[PDB]
Formats: sequence, structure tokens, C-alpha cells
Amino acid sequence: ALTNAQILAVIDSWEETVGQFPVITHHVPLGGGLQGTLHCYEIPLAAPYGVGFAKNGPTRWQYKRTINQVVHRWGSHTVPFLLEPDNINGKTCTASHLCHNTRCHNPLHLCWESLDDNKGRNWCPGPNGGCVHAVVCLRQGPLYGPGATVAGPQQRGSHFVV
Amino acid sequence: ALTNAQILAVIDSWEETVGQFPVITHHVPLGGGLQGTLHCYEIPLAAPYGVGFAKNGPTRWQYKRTINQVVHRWGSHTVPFLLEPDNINGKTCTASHLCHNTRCHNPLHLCWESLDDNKGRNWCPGPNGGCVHAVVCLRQGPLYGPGATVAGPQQRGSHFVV
DNA sequence: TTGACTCTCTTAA
DNA sequence: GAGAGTCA
DNA sequence: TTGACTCTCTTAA
DNA sequence: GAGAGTCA
Ligand SMILES: [Mg+2]
Ligand SMILES: [Mg+2]
Ligand SMILES: [Zn+2]
Ligand SMILES: [Zn+2]
Ligand SMILES: [Zn+2]
Ligand SMILES: [Zn+2]
Repeated sequence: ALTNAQILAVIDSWEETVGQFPVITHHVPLGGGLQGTLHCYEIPLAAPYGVGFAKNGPTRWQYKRTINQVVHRWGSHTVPFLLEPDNINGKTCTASHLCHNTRCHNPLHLCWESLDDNKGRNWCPGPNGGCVHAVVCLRQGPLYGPGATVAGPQQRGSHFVV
Repeated sequence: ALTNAQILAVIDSWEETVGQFPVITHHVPLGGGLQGTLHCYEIPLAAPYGVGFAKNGPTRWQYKRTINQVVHRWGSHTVPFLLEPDNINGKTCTASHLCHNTRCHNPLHLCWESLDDNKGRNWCPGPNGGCVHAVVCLRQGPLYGPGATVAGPQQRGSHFVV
């Protein structure tokens, strides 16, 4: 809601509920042939999810609170960032999973950045393989690697140069 | 169905027409602080585009040829790959710009790969900065870099561990 | 047979 | 990656 | 008030 | 990143 006190109250209640989600250990590639360990706080697969939480899509949830008799609702991962600018360089700020685990609501696994920055973490070599993200990755992106390209650049005639 | 010879004829007419597009010299980052040069063959901004070409979206075009009274149409960047497999690992193959220049139709700037592989090239450090793509990038991805993350992982209480 | 428009769709964040 | 409505 | 569902939308490849 | 329709 409008007041900083009301916003802090929302964040604290969210943290308390999410803090009771099951903690699931995930071992992850860091890059550079190294492995690390993350502790994700995972929202349940089916109702009930926790006080204030409801599922609006296969892997989408919302957090809802009644303030001054009004219902206020947010994307379930956006709540840690309610005091931050909601845009940057004219681009919408999004909740971005450093653990690449959508059910996880651990705020120590979330950052707040453009959708492009968010997406790009999928291909990052990781914190021990050359990550240059200023807010550092927690793991190598799941899509990092050589790819599976079917056909490379080619021409039949002699009309083109690189 | 079009024969292999007929498909080759389509590819040849496409190359003939694209080869007459304006050729634009672009200086590009290669990674590792080096600069290189790419020569893009750019479809015009407005009609007419060239024999067989028409715009179906702001940055989408199609190539059309009529053979034995039947109209055939393809995405304008897909024609170089008409003799290639059209899927891999259960994923549809897409035209992927190594020059990241959508108007460019230079087949030496295109590869044929999954949409995930395609997208991921946007963040690649480049052929002189650590690219691991098996079909190597021609340049550093336009979105490579530290990013512009607004807020990092954080908690107000002590409910969480990383 | 061809050009120049029109429309909607896919994917995974 | 999002917002919002329908019911109980 | 709170829970459990429903729907469509945004972005940039 | 795509496929397909209309009109002359
Ligand atoms: Mg993400
Ligand atoms: Mg691309
Ligand atoms: Zn997590
Ligand atoms: Zn990173
Ligand atoms: Zn090009
Ligand atoms: Zn690359």
C-alpha cells in the first residue's frame, strides 16, 4: 500500500510466510568445472500455498493483502522490491531468479532487473566461469554451452562476403 | 512437392536478388576489446524490397515464388536452409542472425538453430572474448556486459540462507 | 504470377 | 516475465 | 477477509 | 522468431 510502513509490513509478512516454505537443496554448476550449493525456499505444488498466496498460472503466483479494507495484489516474486524503482532506462523491472527455479521465493536468490538482463542470465558461464554481471550470478545458466546448430553460414554462389 | 532441383533454383534466385541489396559496412565488437567488420546485405526499409519479397511485419519479411501454378512462401531468412533438417532435439529450427541485424539477408551472416540457441547469442562475449558456440559467433552479442540490475538479493530479517 | 498490404501465431523469460 | 476477474 | 480458481497480457528473439 | 489471406 501507499505508506513505507505499510510496504515494510507487506515485505515482512511475505518473508515470514516464504520463510516457512520447504527448503530444498540444489547442487549447481558454477562454471570453471566447479559446483556449489543453493537452498531454495519452494512454494508448494498445489493449494494451499501459504497465507496470502494463490496460483494464477502453471508457474505464476500472486501475493495478496487487505490494507485499509482494500485488496492489494502483486506478482509473488516482486514483493522484496516494492521500494525500488519499477523501471530502468525506460524498461520494466522484473523479478529475476538467480537460481533459475521459478517455485523458489528465496529473496537471496532474486534480483530486480530488466527482462533482457533476466533472460540473459540463462546463458551466463557462471560465477566461476567468467560471469560479468554486476549483480553476480549464483550459478552457470542452464542454457550455457556450445548449442546444437543444424547448419552454419553458407552460400551457393559468389555474391556474398562476411 | 518441390524437387531438390526446384529447391536449389529457389535458393539461387533468392541469392541473386539478395546479393543486389545495399551492402552496408558495420564495425562491430568481437570481444576481448577487438573490433571487426561485417558487411550486411540489408533489405530496404519500404516497398519495393526486391523481386519476390514482401513485408509481413515491422521487421518480418517473406519470400514468394510460384512454381507450376502453385504459390510457395517462406520466411525471408529461412530460404538458405531449405535443404536442411527443420528441427533438432525436438525444437524447431530458426534463422539466427550472427550479425544481429534483422534487415540483413546475407546468408554468410545466418545460421539455423533452436530459438534458445538463437536468443542466447545476444549475450555471447564474442569470437575473441570467449565464445563457445560450436558454430562460432561473428561478433560479441549486443546485450553482453555487466547489465543494469536495479536491486540485488536481499532480506529484511534472518529467515533465509543462500 | 506478382506486389503490397492485411491478420494472427510461437517461445520462454 | 506480468495484470486482473469470478466465485465461495 | 482469505482462498482457489479463471482469463489474457508483455517482450524480443 | 513464424504461417497464412485479400485484392488487383
Ligand atoms: Mg530468469
Ligand atoms: Mg537472433
Ligand atoms: Zn532458489
Ligand atoms: Zn552472470
Ligand atoms: Zn548481416
Ligand atoms: Zn558465441
